[PDB]
Amino acid sequence: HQDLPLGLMDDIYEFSKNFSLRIDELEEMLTNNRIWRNRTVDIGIVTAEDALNYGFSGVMLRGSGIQWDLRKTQPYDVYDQVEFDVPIGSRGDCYDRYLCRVEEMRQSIRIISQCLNKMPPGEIKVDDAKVSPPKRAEMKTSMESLIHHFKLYTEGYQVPPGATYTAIEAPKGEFGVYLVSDGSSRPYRCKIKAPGFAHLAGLDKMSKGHMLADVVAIIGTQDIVFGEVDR
Amino acid sequence: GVRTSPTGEKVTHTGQVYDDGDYRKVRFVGRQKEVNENFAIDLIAEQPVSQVGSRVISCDGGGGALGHPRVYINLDKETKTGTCGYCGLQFRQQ
Amino acid sequence: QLITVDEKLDITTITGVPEEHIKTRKARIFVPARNNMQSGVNNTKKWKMEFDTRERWENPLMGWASTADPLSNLVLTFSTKEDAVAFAEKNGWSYDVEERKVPKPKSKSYGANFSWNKRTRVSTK
Amino acid sequence: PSGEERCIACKLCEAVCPAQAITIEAEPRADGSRRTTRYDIDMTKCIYCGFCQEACPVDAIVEGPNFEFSTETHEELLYNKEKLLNNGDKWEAEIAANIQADYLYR
Amino acid sequence: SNLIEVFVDGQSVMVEPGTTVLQACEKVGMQIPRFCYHERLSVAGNCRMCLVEIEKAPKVVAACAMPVMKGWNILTNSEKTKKAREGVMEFLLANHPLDCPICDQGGECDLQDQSMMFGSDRSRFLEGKRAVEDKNIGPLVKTIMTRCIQCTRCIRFASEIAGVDDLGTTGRGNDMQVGTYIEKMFMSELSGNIIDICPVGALTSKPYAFTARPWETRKTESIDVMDAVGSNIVVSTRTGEVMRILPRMHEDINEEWISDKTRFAYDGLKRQRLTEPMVRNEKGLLTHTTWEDALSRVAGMLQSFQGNDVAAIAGGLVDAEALIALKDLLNRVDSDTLCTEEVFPTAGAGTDLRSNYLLNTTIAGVEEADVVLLVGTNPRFEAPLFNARIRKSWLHNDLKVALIGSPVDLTYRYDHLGDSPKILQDIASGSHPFSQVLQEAKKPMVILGSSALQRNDGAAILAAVSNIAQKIRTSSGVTGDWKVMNILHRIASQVAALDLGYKPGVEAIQKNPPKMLFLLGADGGCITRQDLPKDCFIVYQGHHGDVGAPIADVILPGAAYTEKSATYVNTEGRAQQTKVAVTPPGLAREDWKIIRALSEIAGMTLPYDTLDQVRNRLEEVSPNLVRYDDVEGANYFQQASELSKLVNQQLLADPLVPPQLTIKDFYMTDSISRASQTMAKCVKAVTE
Amino acid sequence: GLREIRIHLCQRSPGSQGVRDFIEKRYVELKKANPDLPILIRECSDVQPKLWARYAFGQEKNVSLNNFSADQVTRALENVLS
Amino acid sequence: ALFVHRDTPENNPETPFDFTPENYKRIEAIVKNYPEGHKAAAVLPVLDLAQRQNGWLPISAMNKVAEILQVPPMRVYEVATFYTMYNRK
Amino acid sequence: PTVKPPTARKFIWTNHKFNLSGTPQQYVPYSTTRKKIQEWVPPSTPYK
Amino acid sequence: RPTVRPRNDVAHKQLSAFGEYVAEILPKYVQQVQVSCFNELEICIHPDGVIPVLTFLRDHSNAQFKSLADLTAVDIPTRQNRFEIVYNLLSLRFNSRIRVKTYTDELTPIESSVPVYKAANWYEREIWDMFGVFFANHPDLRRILTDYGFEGHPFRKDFPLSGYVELRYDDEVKRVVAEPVELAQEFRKFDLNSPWEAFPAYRQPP
Amino acid sequence: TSVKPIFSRDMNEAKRRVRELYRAWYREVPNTVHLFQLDISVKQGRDKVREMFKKNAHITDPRVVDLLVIKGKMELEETIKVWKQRTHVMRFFHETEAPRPKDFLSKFYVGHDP
Ligand code: SF4
Ligand code: SF4
Ligand code: SF4
Ligand code: SF4
Ligand code: FES
Ligand SMILES: [K+]
Ligand SMILES: [Zn+2]
Repeated sequence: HQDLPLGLMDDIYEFSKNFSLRIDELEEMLTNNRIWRNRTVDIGIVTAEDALNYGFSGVMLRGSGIQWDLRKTQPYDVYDQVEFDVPIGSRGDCYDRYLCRVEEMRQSIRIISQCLNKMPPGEIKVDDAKVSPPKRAEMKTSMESLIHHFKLYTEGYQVPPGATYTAIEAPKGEFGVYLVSDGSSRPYRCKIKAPGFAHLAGLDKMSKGHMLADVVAIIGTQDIVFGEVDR
Repeated sequence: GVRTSPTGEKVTHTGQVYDDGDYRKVRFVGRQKEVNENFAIDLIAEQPVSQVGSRVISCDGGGGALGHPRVYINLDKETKTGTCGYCGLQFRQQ
Repeated sequence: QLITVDEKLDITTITGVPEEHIKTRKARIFVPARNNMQSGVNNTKKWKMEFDTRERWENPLMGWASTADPLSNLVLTFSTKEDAVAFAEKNGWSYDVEERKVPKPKSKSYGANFSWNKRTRVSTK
Repeated sequence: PSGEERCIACKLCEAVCPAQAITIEAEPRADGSRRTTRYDIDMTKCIYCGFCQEACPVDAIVEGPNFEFSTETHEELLYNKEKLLNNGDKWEAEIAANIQADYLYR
Repeated sequence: SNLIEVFVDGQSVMVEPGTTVLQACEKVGMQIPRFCYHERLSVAGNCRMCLVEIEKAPKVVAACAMPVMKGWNILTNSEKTKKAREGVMEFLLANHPLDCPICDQGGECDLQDQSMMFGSDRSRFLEGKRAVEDKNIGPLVKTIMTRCIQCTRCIRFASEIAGVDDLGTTGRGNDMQVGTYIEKMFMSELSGNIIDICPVGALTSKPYAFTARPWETRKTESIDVMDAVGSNIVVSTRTGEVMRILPRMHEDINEEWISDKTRFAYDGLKRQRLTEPMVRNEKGLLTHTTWEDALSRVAGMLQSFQGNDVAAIAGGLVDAEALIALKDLLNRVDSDTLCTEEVFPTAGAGTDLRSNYLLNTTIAGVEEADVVLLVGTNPRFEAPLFNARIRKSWLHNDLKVALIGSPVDLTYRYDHLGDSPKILQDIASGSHPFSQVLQEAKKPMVILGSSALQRNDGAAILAAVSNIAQKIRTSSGVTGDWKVMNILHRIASQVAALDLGYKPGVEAIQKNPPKMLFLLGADGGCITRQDLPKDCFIVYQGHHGDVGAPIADVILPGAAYTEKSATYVNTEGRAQQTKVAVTPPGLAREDWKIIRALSEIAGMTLPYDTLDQVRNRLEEVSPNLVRYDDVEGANYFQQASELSKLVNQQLLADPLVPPQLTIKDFYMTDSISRASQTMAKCVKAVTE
Repeated sequence: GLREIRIHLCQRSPGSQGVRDFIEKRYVELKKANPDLPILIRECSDVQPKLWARYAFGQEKNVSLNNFSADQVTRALENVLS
Repeated sequence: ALFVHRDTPENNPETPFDFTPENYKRIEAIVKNYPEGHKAAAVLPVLDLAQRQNGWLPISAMNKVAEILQVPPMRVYEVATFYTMYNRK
Repeated sequence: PTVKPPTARKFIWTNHKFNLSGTPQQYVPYSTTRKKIQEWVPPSTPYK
Repeated sequence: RPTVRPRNDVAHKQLSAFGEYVAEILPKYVQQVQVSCFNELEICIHPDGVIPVLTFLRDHSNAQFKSLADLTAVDIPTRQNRFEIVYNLLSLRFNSRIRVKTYTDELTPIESSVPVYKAANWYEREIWDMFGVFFANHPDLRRILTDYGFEGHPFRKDFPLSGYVELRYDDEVKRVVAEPVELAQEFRKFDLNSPWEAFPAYRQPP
Repeated sequence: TSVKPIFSRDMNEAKRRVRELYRAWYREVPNTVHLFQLDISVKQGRDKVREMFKKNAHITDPRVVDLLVIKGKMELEETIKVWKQRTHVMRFFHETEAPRPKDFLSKFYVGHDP
């Protein structure tokens, strides 16, 4: 919508400078803690093949050793221009998935460092006033700009008819949308693929032969937000 | 130009006021009727007409990009002022 | 292994629509008229189905338009008159079908504007 | 600055509002000006998305800086044009400064 | 046969010779962009938005004016075509004002939409814009002429369709302005249509100004009831309120036009409305009551009278559903005095044969006539869209038109034979020269206005005119299937009432004054309490408080035509139905439900409880009344003429003078238009 | 007594041929005999011809006239008028 | 200058203008130069003749020409404002 | 504001008001539009 | 061009060839194969082919579509078979996606795909819940998203947006009750479609 | 008219499944009244069950009957497993909804709806 305010990038740099230490303090409390390990190690084990067939994604796949990350395999935006490592687990349990998330946080800091250094100049929205609204100064001076502002904010832009399934590596796994266009300016159908929908469907499987308190840890390791599960 | 009706209720700049028999004015009992008292019709009529030396003048409301879309106003008629349809400022050829 | 049903397809009992919004509603099946403010014809291609307008009253608090008609905004699009009729029948809705109006072909002749002996001659351009 | 309302009842904000939280009616004012007679925002429908202030061509409707306006009743969150105009007169000193600081990014 | 082959992007099309490139593209389903071209006006070819590339030709052609040749391949999406559109759109917008937020066309603007689809997305115009002064042309059409794009649609419409040569272009070049030059008002019964055909916000509805945007309005396709033409309309509503009235295209009735009464009188529906039942208190003043009490009072009086002691009168805006319900109710107390305010001679056949009181040629059939004789009618104000159809035939078919009556302005030149009704005797006898024109004619048409039938000698006139049609059909001039005799009605409810067996006129009520009288929307003032026993019990059912309500004992608030699904039959006998756009105000109810409810309380319950059932009843009385949008056709003109000759009634000396002579008499004619503040501004403007 | 007569018929169908012949031959003579009686003839395409009679107090009777002849139609009205 | 007329005491529909008898004879010859049924072709020469008699074209002069040739007054206004040799002041 | 005071406007409130909810000065919503349909008023004389 | 999405010709050829491959191997069920301009391959199949087609794509060595990414339904009331069942599958081996579509109406059951993908269990419950499409041989087919006792299938095009009933707490009966829906402000329907064609490349024939 | 079936291949097969559903619903009412502590009588609950079955008696399409039985069994499970709360079970009775006028005159007085 808008360009970064002047001075924002320096502040993001200041935050990113100190963040790894904050992750280090988190690990000091949990990583080697025998109580934390007793609550997580060998809890909710899922095999690589079962994870794929149950429709898992994200850390739920990578905790079982599956080498899959949509940012690597099917990159979008500029993810193919940044360097990072995908954390992979070996035992497929809650503890390995916990370590994957903590390592993914470190890699996010690594990626943020490259974005701050490689940020290029230029415009922020597609220079195409039939999709992206023109600048307010243009809208108040140019006849074409005002017309396009008026139409984009009332009818909206029309999308050519068609259907796409588009997915990204969301923090919770593969988040996708099956978007159907009928040629008008309103979507005809919009199915939302929430990564937690399939994950919560696997809770029954993952909890077999565990204690009542291990269910708490297993819903925890899947990281469920019922906003996306329920839509 | 706020004013009160016979019942003592203030009339809004839109001309709204509950009539005598209207029960809906019970909502103000023990409270107040929110009324803005800077009537725009009266404030814009206090502005002095601007004298210009051309048949056509443009108005953007002032402030450049902080105003309204720029429009051009014809001043050929000498029986009336040219008014801006966005901000209500008036112009007259001198 | 397929079976045979000689009956008329009806699903009124398995759609969950209250009874009064089946039997008392009137569906209108029509091709929308061109908005006469514009010359575009792209909004007169498909068939629509709408229902009978019901009461809208003024909300006592704000003056907003209130309604108790759950089908007040329901508009369905159909490729053909027969797709619309079939959908109305299986849903149990009584309906009126209005035949599509097509603009009659015209005879446009620019030369007629300058006729030697006919009233089609224009006095101005 | 003259005191005339910026809003010209174009209804672009009402059209773009993702929540249908804006209700507008308009008519020619006694001086022939194109102005609203109703301008309501249901603050319990609004998602505070700012789309209305992006759509407005004259900077008439804005989201101000106030966030400390919780009420004791639902009805107090159904704003009409008088309430919104009073909010403009109340907060204009700060709204104008905020707009001055950000209008070059818009 | 005589078709020729052309291609649109390679797809073969067979077109009639003379078909333009634009018309060829329609067949394959492409709409070429346009501004100046309108299919019902003359080709202008000035906007240049329709420029298209013909394959192999180096120059783009104006598709709206260029006749397509054999073997041409029209490239409607080539770069040369696309760049032509972008260039023209760039020039149209160079001086256009940045007005969309304050402009009423915004949201349904062809300039906006064709800019989005066919123009560029930005500007490179770095100068200042043209600005022009506004023109005042009446209280209906607001002009913001800086928005004008000089398409000349208004000028062509005013001259060809309305027959008014008051709009033109003055000046030259970039400073060419559309207008009247002098301070003039464009006040025509069809004037409001230039709002629709102006592609931009230059011409806009003054009453509609600033009130709504097009995306938020709900559209209800309905029927006009301001005259007997039955013009198809769209009622725009928003949040329960009627916002405006637009034409709805119907080639066989109104085409895409409506009259200024149809367009603008709708504001009368918000004034002087009956919202509650009323009865007379002990002091003789009307006071609000309940539906319980008002219906019980009427049911009590109804149960105590029989036969001639109960009568009813139907006004000009009453639906067929209400008409048959009131007939059935009074037929259960044994009353047949079901009357209308509009007279039609009951001599001879009367209403036995439908052809005796219809526009038997149909409105579309005017375009096939070669001679039209108008008798005692100002069709310009009685049936504006029927008069516009005559001018279309006059302009395009070279139609010959003669008139008997006042020499009113019809917007086209015609042969005035005089106003004395004895000319009809001369024409039929053969002495008048015009009879030679009628005999030579191969498809002649005779129209007698229903207004002329309001005279005391209406029966003699109908016999005299019906005789002329007898003469033509005995000669060989006509092919048989062609119908010559026509009655032009002016009242929306007249034809349905005649179809249902109502007695036209209030002569029966004058002959046997009733003790109880129903006024069903009757506001013509044809019967007053001076025509009734000293203690007549008058019940008025209607939607407006005008002439009937003040004198009634009981008032029953009904619905207007925008507030019910009701059947109306137009002058040619076509049955059409309205639809509910908004519900009736207050406690008002659907008119046939009031009679159905009243019948139950009176102990004479009618045998129908839904709109579908009362329409099945309409089918029993006249099957044509439920054949919506169908013109049925009536025969036995021969039998009607034989019956019309039994009784010889003489013609009065009075010259035929139509009720409406000038435009000032056109605007206010029924209760709705009499309550319209827009119509009162029109009346004031054309006098002051 | 009798109050109204309505005759329905199709303009083109053979089922209404007899009724069409009656109107073209006998209707004028019938109306002259009964000048105070509404005999509403209403044509509509594809309708089965019928004869409606309205008696006092809204009582109604309808007699099919399908595939009737002109003389058969004459008798049917004679029954109503008698 | 402008292309819209506003009545003034010097220039209004009742400003006295009429062709002299000599100019009516000239008008007859001008009109005779064109096919019968196309008298509108005489608008330009007759407006010029009005201006040659009068010096300029008051609105009343324009209305007289429209009346002589039986063309709508607007169609004479369009000619008067289109061609630059006509003096409307 | 001591260093960069706000621009002066004559419609700007001279007196700031804090939150008035729960007091007799609280805002109470109402419809700001005028009545849409004017009813017919019968005559005051009993001519009937 | 800076504002135009670039075309990938190699993936369009690749997905076309694989589309013919699947059509040649499964002719009993495949009715149509198409690839979009943004390179998504869609297989349209007869509904009887759900299990054979999905099993082939999961298990075949050149397919290996091991992950069911999504399963949803689209309601198109104008069609005789109004419901379109859409399977979106992912192949990690070949780093590719495929979409498999079939159809059904209100009374015709579709075969549960739970045997092929355990992921389908809840998706089919959601399709049943929200569209009313029955899946045969489903281990536990019941509503999943709607309230207990909810009548109707909300994602059908002819189900009203605000439904038919609404909830409130009633003091007289001391419980939450359901009543016919009334709205203080009705939802305002907008007609936004422009009357001018936007995309000639998609024009339907006259 | 050759269509894929759901369960029943004809109406006689379907009627059997309908009767089993009625038995299951009939026997569960006394438990439902007790577990949910309803304030209706067992006879009232069973009358409602009959009312719900009754208003589908006109159906002659075996596929439609199977769906009606399928839906009815799901409702029974929700009740048997106590997934429904007290509020859900009592929605069949509309206790807070005032009686709706049915005759013409009553509907004419209240408003415009037929
Ligand atoms: S901020 Fe609120 S009122 Fe403005 S557009 Fe968003 S939801 Fe609507
Ligand atoms: S606030 Fe702005 S966008 Fe909304 S109606 Fe007023 S001027 Fe238009
Ligand atoms: S005519 Fe169209 S483009 Fe011109 S200002 Fe009005 S809405 Fe905008
Ligand atoms: S006013 Fe409108 S219709 Fe007339 S020329 Fe200008 S744009 Fe065309
Ligand atoms: S539409 Fe052809 S030039 Fe205007
Ligand atoms: K316009
Ligand atoms: Zn301005």
